[PDB]
Amino acid sequence: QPKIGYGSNKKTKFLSPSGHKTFLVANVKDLETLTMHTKTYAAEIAHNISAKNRVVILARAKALGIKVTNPKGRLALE
Amino acid sequence: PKWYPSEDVAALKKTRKAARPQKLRASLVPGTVLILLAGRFRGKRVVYLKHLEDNTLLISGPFKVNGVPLRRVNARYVIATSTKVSVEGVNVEKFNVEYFAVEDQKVVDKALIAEIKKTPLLKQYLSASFSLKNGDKPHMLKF
Amino acid sequence: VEPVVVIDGKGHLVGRLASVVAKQLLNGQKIVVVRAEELNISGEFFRNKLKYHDFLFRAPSRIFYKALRGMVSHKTARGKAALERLKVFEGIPPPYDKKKRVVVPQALRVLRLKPGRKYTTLGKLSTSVGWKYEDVVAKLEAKRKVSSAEYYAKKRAFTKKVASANATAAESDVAKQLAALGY
Amino acid sequence: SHRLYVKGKHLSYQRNPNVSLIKIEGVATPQDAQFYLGKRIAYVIRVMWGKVTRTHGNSGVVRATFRNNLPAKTFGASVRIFLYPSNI
Amino acid sequence: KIELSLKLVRKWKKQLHDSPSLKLLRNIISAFKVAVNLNKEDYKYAITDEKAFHELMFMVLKDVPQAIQKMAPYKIVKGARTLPNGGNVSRVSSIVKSHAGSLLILLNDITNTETAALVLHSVNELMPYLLSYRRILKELIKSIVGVWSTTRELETQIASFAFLINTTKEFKKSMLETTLKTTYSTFIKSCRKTNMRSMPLINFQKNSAAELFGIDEVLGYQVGFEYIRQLAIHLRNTMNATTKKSSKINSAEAYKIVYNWQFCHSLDFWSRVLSFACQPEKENGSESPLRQLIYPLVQVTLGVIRLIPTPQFFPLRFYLIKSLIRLSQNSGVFIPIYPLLSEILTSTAFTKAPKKSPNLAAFDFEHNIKCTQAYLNTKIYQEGLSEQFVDLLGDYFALYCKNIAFPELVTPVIISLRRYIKTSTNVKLNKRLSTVVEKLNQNSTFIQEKRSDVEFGPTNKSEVSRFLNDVAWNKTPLGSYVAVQREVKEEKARLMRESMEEQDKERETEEAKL
RNA sequence: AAAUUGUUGAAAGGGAAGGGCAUUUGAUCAGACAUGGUGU
RNA sequence: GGAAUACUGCCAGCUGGGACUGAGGACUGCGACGUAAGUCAAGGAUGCUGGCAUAAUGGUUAUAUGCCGCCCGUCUUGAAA
RNA sequence: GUUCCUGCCGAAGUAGAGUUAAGGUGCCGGAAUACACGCUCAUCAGAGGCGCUCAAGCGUGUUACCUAUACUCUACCGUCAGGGUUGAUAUGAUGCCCUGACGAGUAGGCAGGCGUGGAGGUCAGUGACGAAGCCUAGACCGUAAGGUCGGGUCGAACGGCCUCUAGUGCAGAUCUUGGUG
Ligand SMILES: [Mg+2]
Ligand SMILES: [Mg+2]
Ligand SMILES: [Mg+2]
Ligand SMILES: [Mg+2]
Ligand SMILES: [Mg+2]
Ligand SMILES: [Mg+2]
Ligand SMILES: [Mg+2]
Ligand SMILES: [Mg+2]
Ligand SMILES: [Mg+2]
Ligand SMILES: [Mg+2]
Ligand SMILES: [Mg+2]
Repeated sequence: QPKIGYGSNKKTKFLSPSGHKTFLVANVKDLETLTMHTKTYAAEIAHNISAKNRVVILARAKALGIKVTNPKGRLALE
Repeated sequence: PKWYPSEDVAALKKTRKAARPQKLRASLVPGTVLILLAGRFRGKRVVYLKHLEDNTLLISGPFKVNGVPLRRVNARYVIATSTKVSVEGVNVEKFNVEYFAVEDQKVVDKALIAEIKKTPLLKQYLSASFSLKNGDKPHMLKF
Repeated sequence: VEPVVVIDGKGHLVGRLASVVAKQLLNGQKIVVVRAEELNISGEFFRNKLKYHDFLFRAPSRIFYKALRGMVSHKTARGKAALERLKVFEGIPPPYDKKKRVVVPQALRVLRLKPGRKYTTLGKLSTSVGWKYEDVVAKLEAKRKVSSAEYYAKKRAFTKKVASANATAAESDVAKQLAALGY
Repeated sequence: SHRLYVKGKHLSYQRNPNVSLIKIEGVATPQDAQFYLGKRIAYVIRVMWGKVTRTHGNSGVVRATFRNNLPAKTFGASVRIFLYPSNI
Repeated sequence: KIELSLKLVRKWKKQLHDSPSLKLLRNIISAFKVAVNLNKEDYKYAITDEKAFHELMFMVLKDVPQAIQKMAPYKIVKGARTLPNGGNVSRVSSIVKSHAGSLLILLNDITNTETAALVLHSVNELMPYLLSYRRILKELIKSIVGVWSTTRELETQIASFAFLINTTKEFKKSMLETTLKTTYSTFIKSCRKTNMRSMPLINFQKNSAAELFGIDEVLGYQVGFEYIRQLAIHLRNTMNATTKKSSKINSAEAYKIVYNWQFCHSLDFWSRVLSFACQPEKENGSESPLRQLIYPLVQVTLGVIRLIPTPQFFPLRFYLIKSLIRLSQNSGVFIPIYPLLSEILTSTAFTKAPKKSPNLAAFDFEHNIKCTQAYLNTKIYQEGLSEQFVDLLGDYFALYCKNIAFPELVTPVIISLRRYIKTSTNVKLNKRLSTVVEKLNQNSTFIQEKRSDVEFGPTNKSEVSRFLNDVAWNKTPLGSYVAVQREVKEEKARLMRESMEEQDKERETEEAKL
C-alpha cells in the first residue's frame, strides 16, 4: 500500500539507472541549456518533434556531448 | 593545471583506521601440524613454520614426505591439530614475503625431517590426506 | 541416512505416520509405504466409516495417500514433487520384500493408544466401503510370513557364524594392541 | 573420497526469502550448531554461495544468508557446508 | 600532465616519418584517446589548441597506419593480408589494439562522407592486427554496418559497403559470418522508417547486402536459412495466436507483429538475394545452394499474403507479389500468383461501388504498406488498387509472354476474368480488366501461330527453351503493351522524385532567410 | 455505426474451448574494463 | 574450632566465536598516549591478497510429457476449496 | 450509498539487526511429538483444514524456542520544532545546511500533490520528414493519483509553462425500452 515511508532518498531521487536526470528538449536552443550539465542531466526529445528536427538535435547533442535518452526513436523502432 | 576542474573533486575525509599486526588464534604455534581446507592441496596435512608480515602462514609439506612444497596459506582456511613438532632445528629467517613474488626447500626439509623422525608414525600421518567419513560430526571431533 | 526408507504400515496410526512421512518428503527423503491395509485409526469403526463416506478411492493405500496429501500443499510445485517422491502399497510387492523395514515410534499404536480404547483397522474399513481385494492380499501375506520365517532361520545361522567370526578375530593380536593403545 | 564438507538439506524460508533454514546432519542441539556458524554454504552446473548466520530452534536448524536468495524450489535439496573459515 | 602544443605534435610527426619507436606510438595513441574521449568521460595529455588537435587527427589517421605497416610489414598470402610471426609484431599489435576503439568512436560519430572515408581507410590499414580480436572486429563490423544502416547520404552508404566488400573478400573467415548477421539484423530491428525519401537508400541497402550473401555459396546458405526460419517462427506464432482462443497476447490484432514493414523488408531482401544468386549467368550451368531456399521463401511469402484478405492490407500483398514475380523472372521458378489475385477480386473494393469521394491524394502503393483507414471505400483508393492490380497481372503474364505454354496458361484466366467482368458492377474496373483479356487472347493467338510450325514435342526441353529466342519479349502483344505501361508507370515515379526533391530545395530556401 | 445472425476459408482440439503447475527438449536475443602509464 | 562451597551483588577484569550496519567526504572538537617529535582504537572504513569477461550469466519464445483445477455471483480462510 | 492520490492535527511510515507482549511449537507452518504434576476418555468425549485419544483434551508449574503496526540501535522518507548561513553563497535566504522530537490514531477538522475544461500572458513552442485524439501486459520516473518516452493507431492542426475561473471515479433500486427464449 503506497505511503510516505516508501519515499526514495533525495540524493537518488529522479535518477535513471544511467544516473542522469531526464530533461525534456524541444529544439536546439533548449538543448543548449544542458551544455555543461552532461554528468547531471540527459536530454529527452519530445514526442511531437518531426523526424527532420530529430537528426539536427542528435547532431548538436553529440557535438555538445550530452546523453540523449531516446535516440533512434522515429528514426528506428524500439 | 592544464585543465580547469570540470565540476569539482570531493576530497575524501581523513580516515582514522591504522593497520596493526594481526593477533593469531591461540592454537597456531610454530611447529604445529595443519590441515588445509581448500586449494590444490586441500585435505593434506602440512607443517607450520612461521607467520609472515602480510598475514600469510608459511608451510612445508615437507615436499619430501608428502610432495607439498613451501607455500603461503591463509590462516582462516586452515585447521590446527594438537600434535606438535619442534621447529628449533630449522632456522627459517631468510625467505620472506617479497621472496615469494628448490635448494631452500631442501635445506628446510632436512632440518624438519630430522625432528620428524623422533616421533613415531608422524611421517605416515603427514603423507596421508584427511577427509570426513560418514557419521563424523566436526563439532565433537577434537582436532 | 539411506537413499530410500521402507516403512512398515503395521501397528501405526494414519495421521501420525502420514504427518511424519510428509515431513520427510518435504525434506527430500524418499519414502515408500507397504502393508498399509493393516494400518490403524483411533476411534470406533462406524465413525471412521462415515468419515471416509462423507469424503465419498477405496483401497487402504489411497486413503493413506489422501491423509498424507492433506499435509502437503499439493497444489504447489513443491507439494507435487513431494507426492511423486512417495510410494504406497498394500502388502509388500517386489523388490521391497527382500529389504528390512523400519518402524516409526512416534506413530506406533502400542506406544500411543491406551489399552481399553476402541480403534479401527484400515483394511476392514476399506473392505466395508467397497475394496474387494482384502482377500488376495492376505494369502500373499501368509506366504510372505512363511518366507520370513525361513529368512529368520537363515539369519539365526548367520548370527551364529558372526559369533564364531568375532571369536576368531578376538584371538588376533593387532586389534587387541590397538584397543589398549587407543580406540 | 575427497569430501571436506558436510552436505546438508535446505528446509524452507524464515516465516522472508532472504533468510533460509538449513538442516545439518548429526546436529541435535543448538550447542552443536554453534560450531557451524560463519561457515561457507554452497548450493550446487551452477553454484550459489552463502554463509551460516545463527541457530534456529532447539532441533539444531540454522539460519543462512546467500548472496542471491534460493529459488524456493530447492526445499529439501542437497546443500554443502564447508569447514572454512575455520575457527579451530 | 603534458599539454598538447603545436610544437609537440610537430615533433611527433617529425620523428614519425623517420625512425619511429614504440614509445612514440603509445604516446600518439594516448593523445588520440584523450582527443576522442574529451566529451565522453587520469589522462597524461591535455588538448587546448585546435591547430594541434587537427594536426594530431590528421597525422594519426593518415600516417600512424603507415608507420605501423613499416614497423611490421604484412605479407600478402592467398590474397589475404597477414602479419608475420615475431615479437615486434606483437608489440605493434597491442598498439593497434590501443588505437582500435578510438577508431570505433570515430566510426560511431560519422556525420559526413569524407570523414567516413578517412576513418574507413585508416581502419582498412589496421585490419591485419584487429583480426586477432573479437571485441573489436565484431564492433568494427557492427559499427560500419551501423553507419551503412543509419546514414542518409548515399555516398556514405556506398563507402561503407565498399569497405565491407573490400575487407570481407580479402579474409572471409572471421568477418563473413558476422557481416551477414549484422546486415540482416539491421533489416530486422534497426530498419529505417519507410518514406519516399528513404526508398532509394533502403533499396541500395538491400541490393548491396544481396551481393554479400552471394559471395559465399555455402556460408550464405548457412546464414539465410537460419534467419528466414526466424521469420517463420513469428509467422507460426501469429497464425496460432489469432486462431486459438488463448488471451495471451493480442489474439484479435496479432497482425501488428507480422504485418510490419520490417517483415516485408525481410521477405523482399530474401527474394532479391535468391534472385541474385540464382541468375542464369551466375548459375553458369552450375547449381547453386541458394536455389534450394527458393521453396522455403515462397512458402513463407505465400503464407503471409493469405493471412489477411482484407482491403486494409492489399498494398502489402502487392509488394510481396512483385517480389515473387522478380524471383520467378530471375530463377525461372513457376510461382502461382493468379489464384491470390483472383481471390482478392471478390472483395468489397474490387467489386462494390465506391461510397465516398473526398478527392484526397492518390495512394502511394509503391512506398506504403497500409491504407490508413481514410482511403477505405473511396473512389481514389479503388481506382488506384485496380491500377496496381491490372499492371501486376500484366507483369505476371508477361513473364511467359513468349513461351509455348502460354495459351493454356491463359485459358483458365480469360474464362474466370470474363466471368468476373460479366458480373462486376464497377464500370472502370470492367474496362481495365477487359483490356488485359483481349491482349491475353491476342498473345495466345500469336503463340499459336508461332507454334503451329513446331515439329518437336513437349518432352524435348532443349528445343522448348529455344522457342522464339530470336524474338524479343517486348515485341509480343502483351510485352509491347505492358512495357509501354511500365514506362507510363516509371516516368510517374520519376516525376514524383523530381518533384519531392524540389520541395526540399524550396524548403532549404526558407531556412536561408530564417 | 455498434450489438446480433448466416455461408465460405485457416488453425487447434476434443467431446468440448479451456486454463494453472512441473518436467522435457529445443530455437532465438543482450552480455564493458575500447583499464590510465611505463618497459624490451 | 576451622573453614570451604552455594546464593546474591560489584568490577571504569581479561580473552573467544557469531550476526547486521560502513551512514559521513579538505581541516576545526573532546581526548589519549608520547622526554619530545609525533602517533592513535579519539566528532560514521580503511588496508592487504586474488580474479575481473565473447564470460558470470540475463531475457524472450515454442513444442511434447504428465499433475491439478475446471458454469457464474457471493462467501471464505491466508488461499483454491 | 461511496467520494482522485498523499499527508497532517486530533476529542470520546519504509529497510536491516536484536529483544519482547499477546499467542503458539503433529503437518500445511517458523518454533520441544520437551519436562513435571493432578485428571478425562461420556451413547451428549473432548479442539482454520488435514487430523489427535498414555492427546495434538483439560487445569496446574518448569525451562527452551518461533515472532509482530510493540520496545532499542542504525539508515531512509515525511510532519513539527529549535537553529546556522551576506562589506554575499560555488543553486531560487520561499535557497543551502545543522540538530532534535514524533509517524496508531475513532468522531471531527486542515494541508499538499495528480487529472479535467474556460480565459489572459508567454515558449521568436510543436506540425505531411505526420499535429490533435485513442490504445499499448513496452522502457524510465514518482510512495501514489499519474508523468515522460518508444511503438501502434490516427491524418490536420495542437501542446508546455505563470496567473484567475470552473472541475476528478464508482455502487445500487423502481423499473422502462428494444431484442431474444
Ligand atoms: Mg506517444
Ligand atoms: Mg482441419
Ligand atoms: Mg564479543
Ligand atoms: Mg522495525
Ligand atoms: Mg526481526
Ligand atoms: Mg554547500
Ligand atoms: Mg510533537
Ligand atoms: Mg496523532
Ligand atoms: Mg491557453
Ligand atoms: Mg494514456
Ligand atoms: Mg519505482
